[PDB]
Amino acid sequence: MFLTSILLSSLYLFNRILAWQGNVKHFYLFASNLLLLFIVVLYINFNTFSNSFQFNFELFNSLNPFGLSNSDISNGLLFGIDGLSLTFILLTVLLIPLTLLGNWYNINFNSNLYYTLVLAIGLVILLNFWALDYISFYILFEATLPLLFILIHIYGSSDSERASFYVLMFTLSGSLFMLLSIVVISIVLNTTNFINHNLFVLSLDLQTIIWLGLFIAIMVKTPLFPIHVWLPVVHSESPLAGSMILAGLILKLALYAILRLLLPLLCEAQILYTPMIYIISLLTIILTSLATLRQIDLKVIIAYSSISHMGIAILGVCSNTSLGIYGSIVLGVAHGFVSPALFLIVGGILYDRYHIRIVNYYKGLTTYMPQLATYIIILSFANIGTPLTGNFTGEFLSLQGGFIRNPIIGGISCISVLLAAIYQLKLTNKLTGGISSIYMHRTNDVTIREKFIMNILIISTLIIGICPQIMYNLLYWTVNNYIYII
Amino acid sequence: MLILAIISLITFVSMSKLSDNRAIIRLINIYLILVLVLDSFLYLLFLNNQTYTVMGELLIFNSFTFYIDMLIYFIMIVISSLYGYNLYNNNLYKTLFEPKKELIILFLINILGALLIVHSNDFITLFVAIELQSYSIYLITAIYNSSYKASKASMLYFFMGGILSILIAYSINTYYSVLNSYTLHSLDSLIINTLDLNLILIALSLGLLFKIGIAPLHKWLISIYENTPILITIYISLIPKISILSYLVLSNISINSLVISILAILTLLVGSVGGLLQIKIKRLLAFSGLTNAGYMMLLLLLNNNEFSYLYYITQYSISHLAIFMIIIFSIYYINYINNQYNPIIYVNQLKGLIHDNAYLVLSMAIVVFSFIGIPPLLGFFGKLNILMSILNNGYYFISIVLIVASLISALYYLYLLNVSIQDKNNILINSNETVSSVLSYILSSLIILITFGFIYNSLIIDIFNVYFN
Amino acid sequence: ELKPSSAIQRGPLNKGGWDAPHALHNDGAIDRYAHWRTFYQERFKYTRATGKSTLIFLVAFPALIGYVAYQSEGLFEFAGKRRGESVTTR
Amino acid sequence: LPLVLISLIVLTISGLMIYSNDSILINKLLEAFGNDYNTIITQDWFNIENTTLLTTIGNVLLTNNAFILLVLAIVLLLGIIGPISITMKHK
Amino acid sequence: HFHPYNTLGLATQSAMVGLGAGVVAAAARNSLATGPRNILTTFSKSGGVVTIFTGASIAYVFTYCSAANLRERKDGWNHMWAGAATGAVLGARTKLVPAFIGWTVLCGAACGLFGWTGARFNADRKASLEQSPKGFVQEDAHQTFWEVVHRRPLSLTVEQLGEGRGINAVPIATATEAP
Amino acid sequence: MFIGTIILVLSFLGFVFNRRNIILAFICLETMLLGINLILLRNSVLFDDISGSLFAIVIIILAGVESAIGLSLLVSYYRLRGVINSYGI
Ligand SMILES: CCCCCCCCCCC(CCCCCCCCCC)(CO[C@H]1O[C@@H](CO)[C@H](O[C@@H]2O[C@@H](CO)[C@H](O)[C@@H](O)[C@@H]2O)[C@@H](O)[C@@H]1O)CO[C@H]1O[C@@H](CO)[C@H](O[C@@H]2O[C@@H](CO)[C@H](O)[C@@H](O)[C@@H]2O)[C@@H](O)[C@H]1O
Ligand SMILES: CCCCC/C=C\C/C=C\CCCCCCCC(=O)O[C@H](COC(=O)CCCCCCCCCCCCCCC)COP(=O)([O-])OCC[N+](C)(C)C
Repeated sequence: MFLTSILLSSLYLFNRILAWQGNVKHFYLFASNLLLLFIVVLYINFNTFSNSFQFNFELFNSLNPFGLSNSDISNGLLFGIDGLSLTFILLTVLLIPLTLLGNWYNINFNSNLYYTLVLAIGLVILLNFWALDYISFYILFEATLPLLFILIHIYGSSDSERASFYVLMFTLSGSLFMLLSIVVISIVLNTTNFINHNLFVLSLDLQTIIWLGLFIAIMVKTPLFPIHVWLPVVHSESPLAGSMILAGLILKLALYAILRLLLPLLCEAQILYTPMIYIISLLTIILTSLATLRQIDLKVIIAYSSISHMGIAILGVCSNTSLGIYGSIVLGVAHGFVSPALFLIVGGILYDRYHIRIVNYYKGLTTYMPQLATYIIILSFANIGTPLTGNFTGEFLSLQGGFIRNPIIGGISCISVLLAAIYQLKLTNKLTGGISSIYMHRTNDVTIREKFIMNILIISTLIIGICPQIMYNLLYWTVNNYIYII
Repeated sequence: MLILAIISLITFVSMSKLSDNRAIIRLINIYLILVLVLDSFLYLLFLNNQTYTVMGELLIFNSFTFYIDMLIYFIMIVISSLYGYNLYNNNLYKTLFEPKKELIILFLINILGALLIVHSNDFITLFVAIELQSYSIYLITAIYNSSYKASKASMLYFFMGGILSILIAYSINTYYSVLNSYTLHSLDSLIINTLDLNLILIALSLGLLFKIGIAPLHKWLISIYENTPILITIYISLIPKISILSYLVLSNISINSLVISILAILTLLVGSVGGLLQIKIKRLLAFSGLTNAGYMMLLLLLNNNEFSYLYYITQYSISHLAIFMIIIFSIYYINYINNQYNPIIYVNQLKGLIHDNAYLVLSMAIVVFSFIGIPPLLGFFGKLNILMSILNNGYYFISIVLIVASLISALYYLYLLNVSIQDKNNILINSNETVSSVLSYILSSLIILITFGFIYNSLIIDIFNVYFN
Repeated sequence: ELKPSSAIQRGPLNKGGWDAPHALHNDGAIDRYAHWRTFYQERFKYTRATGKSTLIFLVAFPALIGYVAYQSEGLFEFAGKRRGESVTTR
Repeated sequence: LPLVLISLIVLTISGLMIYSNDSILINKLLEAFGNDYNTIITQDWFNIENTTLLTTIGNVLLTNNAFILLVLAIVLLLGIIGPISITMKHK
Repeated sequence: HFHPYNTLGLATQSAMVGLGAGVVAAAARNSLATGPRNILTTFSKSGGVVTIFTGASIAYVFTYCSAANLRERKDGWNHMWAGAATGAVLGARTKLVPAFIGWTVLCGAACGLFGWTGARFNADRKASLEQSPKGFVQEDAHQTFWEVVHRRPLSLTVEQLGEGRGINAVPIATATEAP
Repeated sequence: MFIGTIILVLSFLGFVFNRRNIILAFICLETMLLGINLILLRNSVLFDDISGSLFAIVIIILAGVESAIGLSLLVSYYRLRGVINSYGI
């Protein structure tokens, strides 16, 4: 009766702010900001001494469909956290007011639609990381895709039709095979669960051919080599919020799903088959970080940059070693900071000022925007993997973990520091230097909100870069929960 | 209590005038509502999959059949709530969508013909009931006589239904020739080993299956669906499909059938690639009928298909019903109206529908995502529970081609949205008259079932467990 | 005699807001260059150069990495070490 | 003609296949023609009244299968309603 | 074990079948058409179908039996090589080389995906959940496919995975013990 | 079973291979039902039962009402047009 009364009051407050105020930009900010105050107090009461799942709730049980349940028979949808599951929630919740802010003075046409869609595809990726069944992980692994389709189609820049079709099609096409491999282990085990499946072994001939259905499902989501067709051409026509929340949140989900789904029940099917993961991760690092060099568009470069770092990260997960797991987690938490800041630089600030994203118009940004050329350089040099930034801690530990498992593939894959410097510094010194361009009237300096976003996304890299241990208190069980070296 | 309605209303419609037809249909609608409300306690008769054979080894009453028997009345209330009720109160909307005098008679004669198949045990009840419902489709099609396409469509449907009726009667006669009995339980699992029955039982299956749109013979049905008026075709696309598919699924005469597996694959191929380059909306919509009626020969190959079937049928019937009612709403906002019987013909015509109203496109978006299996929707678990039975019983290439068919099909489901959320140049600022209240409340309810049926998914599984096992 | 009703009064659609002045002079050559580069795939064809690149980077290079990765699988064990001890396993 | 000359052969031979229960596919066909054997007709004196054929049809349509006659009423009903549903043009 | 195939016998059977399929398809093409046609244009305006039905039917089963004989086993790869030969026949109708290479790769991959699952459009009756031992094991039984246990034997996982990476025949701590 | 199969197959090919009028379709459809009866009634005789004759006396009626319905469908088709075409509907 009490928690019903809270909802009946809050929906009424929402109704009256809809009535008097026109936009709900302010109430969406207020709600998404209170999500921080909630999740940090959840972090305070988090017991770090237990591998255990602390905060558990079932929705949609038989005996109580609309709400919570305490029964001895459970067929609802489980939810909970530990450690691993919690670092990515904390990555999420301090980013969604920044994408909700990110289009503040921008939209001007059906703003109530847009901010509803952005907040909704942020809440769905909160509950992605809360989920505990294979189906409750999966029923929110594609509740994003409708709202992503409509957020790209309406509000996309130009040629947003094709990008919206790609973000439905490729993700769905790789996702149905994940559904196959979930169906097979839900008719063999009769349990969808993230708690018990350490206990259940499978035949190697069974475990072999259900690892395919999940691996070529995460090959699409973190785009590996026969995929990443779609990644740059969903970025290059996205709006501003749906590019930040794509590249900071949707990509790290399959980094989370290769940990949560694959590694602890596919334990014996991987050690036969990690040296296909090393093939695919290396020739995404070698190939996709080499096609960055020849790119006329400016958002497409930061798209392929996201591909190259996510290809470094999944040869730290698939190392079956102890440094690589933590290195890939700190990659996922630091790339999700440094990368949406770059999308604020490319289609955030510069497309708001000049509305065309070809590189060839853009030189001499220093003479009339000095305190943007600083954010060009320190944020680029944060993307390359200069130390003290939190990207290098992740790149270093993941290249080290991938050097344990197979040292020749690690020695070849170490060249990524060079290959990630080449295109990023080539872009940085084209934009930063030269005479201020002919085509370009002088527009405003970078404004107070587009500094307030940036300094948050820069301090949050620098704190991880000075101390990567500020989140070892969470992760030290999940460094061990995934090793099978007997 | 169908025939208590039919015998009464036929005398009632014989004497009423042409103006009274709307209020006659309103009466029959409310009658069917109260037959569903005051008489739906007959679920208690079965409690452990208890089956009754009634009228002397002639009808068969079990709980699968009770659920289909309840489903058909529910969708008939939604269909009859269309002809009863005005869409708008305008000159156009009276001269469009006029119900004929004998239409309400032929609906309930068709429901008698459709119910006496799902409840059927004997072959002679099968044959008399496929004949009763085939006549009713011959005459529901042709009742709009002053239409060129509708008369050509009824005459085509006549001869094709006639060939498949004689093929069924030949199979029934042939099974009688090899075994004295007519009932299907004279099989009782010892015949089929020691007896070559595969050819008879497939020809009995294929006789009904080709009446529905099994894909070597899919070309005639698409033509009939595109040629009838847009309100005959929601009924004559729903009813014969679900009636005979729950027949063929209740009585599993073709297990491991290679002919059925080929034609299942061929259906999933040619439906999903036939709907790709098509500009007419009832076409696109009828091939969406074809692929989804080809997730059906699959379950027909199975044994023990009564969770997957029933869940997917009520999924499909709600989704079907809702998207036809969406384009029946969409005809007010379009700029061009041809062809009085069939007012919207092209999917190019419903452009810019979001700038006219946004919530009809919100409705259209949830139904078109429910067709393509999007996971928080009710249409997802239908494909999920087909796949928990296809893979359960060894059909692995069937599963891969099922997936590829779903992906190729989503490409022409999403064309409806690609058209409907675009800039139009001529937005509506004020409509003077508003759409009928109950006829939009029905679509709102059919949405909220689709978007919130995963709430009650778990209750349904427990209920199911009690009442079919 | 079939016309949408007289009770509509439908008007024009604006997107609303402020006409921002042109901060960029678009260059027709650069615009058609970029429109040619982004939609490059609609006009791509197979030639000898295209086939040579596709033979190397799709077939030969994954096969070379496959040979190196599946042969040199559990060879090296550089954890401690000494002098004269085995550096490999096989 | 070259489709008819295939379909004659195939449809006739296949329509003579299913009267047999072997599993050879040549002994199935050759049981359709291999029947030149004369059935022997005995006299049994068990029947006392001339229940001919039409009496037994009237006993089975009316007791054992009364529902088929009673659904049949609805079919003939429909055969009366249908031509008046179409060919009238009321008012 | 296995039995080698008569390549010539299976090929000439399939040649007769492809002949019959070409004849019935040309008979279908005559009648399902328009314009002036007679008895002789069965093979004049035939569209070249009898060459399709003949050449595919020879090449698939000849390459299939030859590949199954020189590999001396039966798996899904033989369907891959045979579907590559079928794509070579179907690719030669369009007289272009990159088309042809694409037909050979993609039809061969589709036929290999068909062959790997079981080379059946229907199911296998046995060896699937409804007709196969499933669930846990009851005692120290050999864990078959479809079954789960709680702890596999180490001597089995060392035979399957190897003796390299991290996996060893003795766990690492009791291998380093004080006596 | 010869006379029934022959009426069925030849009536079927007389249905399939016409292009000249509409009534040959109707009468070939009617002789197919005759051909089914000719097989059913002899299986009634040779097995010594009425139940094939039960299905016979039912399918007589269904062939009747079939003709009544379908010729009203044709008069629907003819009212709106002028003359039923040679090639078909
Ligand atoms: C997610 C995308 C990945 C796509 C994977 C699809 C392909 C999966 C195929 C693998 C699989 C289905 C399992 C599927 C289950 C999950 C499917 C998941 C999604 C399905 C989409 C089909 O296995 C087929 O494999 C083919 C080639 O490999 C063979 O080809 C053919 O070969 C020739 C005749 O043999 C033909 O003459 C030739 O014409 C064909 O060429 C077939 O024989 C074979 O049946 C394996 O099933 C079978 O496995 C075997 C053990 O091997 C099991 O028996 C075991 O015997 C002892 C041995 O220890 C032990 O007692 C025990 O262990 C177990 O009792 C069986 O119980 C059975 O179950
Ligand atoms: C007061 C009325 C006002 C006027 C309303 C008029 C018509 C309302 C008609 C339908 C409303 C929905 C009722 C659904 C009943 C399902 C029974 C059942 O799950 O069936 C199960 C088995 O199903 C199956 O195999 C699978 C079916 C899967 C259904 C898939 C869609 C379901 C998701 C939404 C449906 C539930 C929404 C609930 C909304 C509150 C058998 O159990 P049963 O036969 O004993 O249940 C009927 C008992 N009864 C008659 C007293 C109610």
